[PDB]
Amino acid sequence: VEEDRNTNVYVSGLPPDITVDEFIQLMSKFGIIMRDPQTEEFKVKLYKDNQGNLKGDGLCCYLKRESVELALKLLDEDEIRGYKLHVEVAKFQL
Amino acid sequence: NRFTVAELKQLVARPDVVEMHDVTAQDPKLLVHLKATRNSVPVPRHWCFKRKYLQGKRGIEKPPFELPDFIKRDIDYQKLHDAFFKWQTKPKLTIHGDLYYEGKEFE
Amino acid sequence: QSKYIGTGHADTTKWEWLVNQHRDSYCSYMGHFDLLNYFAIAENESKARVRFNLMEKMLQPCGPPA
Amino acid sequence: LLPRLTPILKNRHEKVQENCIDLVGRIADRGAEYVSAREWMRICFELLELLKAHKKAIRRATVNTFGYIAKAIGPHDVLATLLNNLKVQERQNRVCTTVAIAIVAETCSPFTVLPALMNEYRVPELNVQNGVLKSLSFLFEYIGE
Amino acid sequence: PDLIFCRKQAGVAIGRLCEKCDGKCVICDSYVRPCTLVRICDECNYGSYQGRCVICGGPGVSDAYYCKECTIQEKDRDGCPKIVNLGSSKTDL
RNA sequence: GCCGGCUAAGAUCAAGUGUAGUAUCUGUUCUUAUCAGUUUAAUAUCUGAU
Ligand SMILES: [Zn+2]
Ligand SMILES: [Zn+2]
Repeated sequence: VEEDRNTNVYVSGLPPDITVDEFIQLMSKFGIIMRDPQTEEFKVKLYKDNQGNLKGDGLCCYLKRESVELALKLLDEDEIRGYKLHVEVAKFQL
Repeated sequence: NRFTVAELKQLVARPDVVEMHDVTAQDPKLLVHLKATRNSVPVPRHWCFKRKYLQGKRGIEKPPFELPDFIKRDIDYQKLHDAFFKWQTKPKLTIHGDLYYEGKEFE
Repeated sequence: QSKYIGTGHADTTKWEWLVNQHRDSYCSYMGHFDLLNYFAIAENESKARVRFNLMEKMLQPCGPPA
Repeated sequence: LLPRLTPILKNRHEKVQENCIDLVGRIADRGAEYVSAREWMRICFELLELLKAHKKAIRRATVNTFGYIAKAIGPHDVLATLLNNLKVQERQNRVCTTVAIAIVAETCSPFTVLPALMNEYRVPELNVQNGVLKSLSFLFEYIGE
Repeated sequence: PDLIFCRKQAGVAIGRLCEKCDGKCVICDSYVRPCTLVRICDECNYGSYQGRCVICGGPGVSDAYYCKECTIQEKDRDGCPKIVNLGSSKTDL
């Protein structure tokens, strides 16, 4: 039903040698926090992020939709220590 | 132990702006004389009201801030300063002493 | 000494307000030039005369209960 | 040199960061284009957190560089970025972002941030108009004459 | 959070500030457009008090100034602008 | 807020949580009464008698 005003941002093209603190720091550049139950979500690996490193995708949430839109319009193809990464709204993944 | 509301209102030479609560001060004649200024501005209407001028009519029903046409009617080069600094409208509000009352806009 | 001398507070008497009024209104008379060369033209007195008069009036002007 | 000096500004060194701020500023001094808009926006977003450092030299260099950065990038883009950044970066370093908006008022004409920030008050949010007022405070406090 | 000041006879001693408290004015507490330099009294630079910050109360790294919004208001013409109160007195930790 | 009223108009006691600071939440009572004093711009409040 709902089409626009999405708070789910999908970051692709992340190196498998990345951690969760770096993802939190990158998400803080465009947001504040999404630690509703305990904390915010992260990348979903093969064995629930236990055995594998990362399945080339990470999820990020924000309090408002304008912040997510600004991040997607500004953090597009952001260069992290391993490579450049792209940002999308849905991308047909989660 | 003080002048009544009539004795303190007749002895003064300008009872047109006399107040009932003002007659119980420490110097009623001094307050009456000071209130007789040429074009001063008296105390606001929230002197005795205990509603803070915001709790009574707490249900405000109006836009927050309508965009003025003095500036709304690269961002703009030959029309930005030519519409805000050129086609600007002067804000016509109160002049000297229209102290904001509780409502002050609905009545 | 110099904490707040020049003005009273919440229950300042009218006389004690006018006393400070005159006591700080003459200092703008003994010090300022236009308001001192203008009073010596009306009273027709010298600068020293009017200044000494204003200084002696600072004892308890406005009508003193002394 | 721009992408090479970009990670250098992220260092925590006092003198190193102080020199890198002036270097990034002078990089956009004469010609000043020499960049993609996204790179300049990212550099500004990174430097916005250093506008209230302990050392006053870094605080002065950040303001000296952000003026040229905003003059080279553009009024509307920088204004929209600063406005979107108001909700993020909760009130421990948020006010510095407002100062950045004032930098735009110090970097561009008054009608570069006035009409854009005016539409930010039409939103009925409480701590949106509150932030707009807190930003206009520093704007009129640093806009000068 | 109402800070107190010395407010004594402003001598011929210049002001100072710490590495972190050097920008803001000793009274206005703002970093915007410093106008004039702050001063101190005779009991503000005496032995151990030599070269101390007027806000941080420690080491001096610069000269204490006033804000342009605090010097135009004639606030600098008051006494010693040293930030000292009952808690921030001489016998303080 | 709705078509003068439906007790969401005020003051106040006990406890919890938390801050540098402001605070936030739960449970009461509200004199339905009179006089004298204190006091309040006036209420209120408190101090005593009935
Ligand atoms: Zn200091
Ligand atoms: Zn001192």
